Amino acid sequence: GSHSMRYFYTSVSRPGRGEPRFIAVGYVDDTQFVRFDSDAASQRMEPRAPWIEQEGPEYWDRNTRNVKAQSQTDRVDLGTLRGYYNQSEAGSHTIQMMYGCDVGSDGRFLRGYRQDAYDGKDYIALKEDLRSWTAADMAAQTTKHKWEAAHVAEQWRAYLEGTCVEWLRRYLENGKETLQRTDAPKTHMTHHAVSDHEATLRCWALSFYPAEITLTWQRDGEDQTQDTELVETRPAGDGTFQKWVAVVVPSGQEQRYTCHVQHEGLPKPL
Amino acid sequence: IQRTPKIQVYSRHPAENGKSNFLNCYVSGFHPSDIEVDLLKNGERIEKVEHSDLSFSKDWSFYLLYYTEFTPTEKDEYACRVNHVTLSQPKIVKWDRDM
Repeated sequence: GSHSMRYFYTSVSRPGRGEPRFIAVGYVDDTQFVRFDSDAASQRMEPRAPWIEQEGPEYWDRNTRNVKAQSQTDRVDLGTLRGYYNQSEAGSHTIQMMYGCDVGSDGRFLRGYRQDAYDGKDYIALKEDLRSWTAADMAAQTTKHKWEAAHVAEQWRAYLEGTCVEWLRRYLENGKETLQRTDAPKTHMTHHAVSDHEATLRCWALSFYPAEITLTWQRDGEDQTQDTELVETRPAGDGTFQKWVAVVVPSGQEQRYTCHVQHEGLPKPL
Repeated sequence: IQRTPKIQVYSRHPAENGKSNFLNCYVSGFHPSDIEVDLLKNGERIEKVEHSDLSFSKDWSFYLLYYTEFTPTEKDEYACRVNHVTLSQPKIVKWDRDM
């Protein structure tokens, strides 16, 4: 298991009047720690986590300047790409970019990445090696050459492999108290009858951090899948996650079905 | 591309009547991002409802979380009303306590 630093950026064009909307949101694992959104009055990168508040005004000035210049770049690019895909300017289109790095547990770098997408589909991505690009189409092939000529990948290799790692390493020190604390889930079963002969066993896992969980049902030692219902992990809304899986079961037979819960916060039991 | 929002209304902690808790509307899997989500008590809108910051999962789909504080009872009904481009008539998904 290891840790991640990740930035999420969305640019939506507003054809009516005005500049497109820019929202940047940065994450250290499952924890948002910052946001910038351009309609927000402050025009400022705001702290979204207790531990990032300790950074002084230089942080916040170098950071507010980069996301504002970014928004200025994808404004120029929302136009360029609409040229590429020959689209009417009366349209609203989006641009999204994910970049970030995964350090392992000993602080050393594992993988870094930066990929974007026009209108919900992959456009250009840096490949695993941080030296080459993946155009998904001929528009993005235009950008790849352009980028290939400007040796930009040298610039991303640098930030992913180094800067990213150095700031992530750091946030996990200032942040230890919560960024390194796993919260094992609070599990409890619920039995909701229906008619006589059927009932539903819903197995809950609640309050866990991080969100990677695996919830499963077994009948008599073997994994039960037919007749089970599972929900997507969902923000409880206080930093922890929730999840549940159920199975329909014959009344009287509830003892045959154990639920098995696997999470990084508890050495997997029953 | 477009894709339809998936919705789950739930509370943050086990619902107990008369206790304050939080009502959550989880919207995800959509694209475009433009979406109107409103939490309804007995059919009417709760204003003073907040959402999180717009991020996207691995497939560039956006997700969002909307929440208010509510105190369950047996008499009031609670739900989420989501409207987005991919839907002909907005989906309303009523908060059932057991999910």
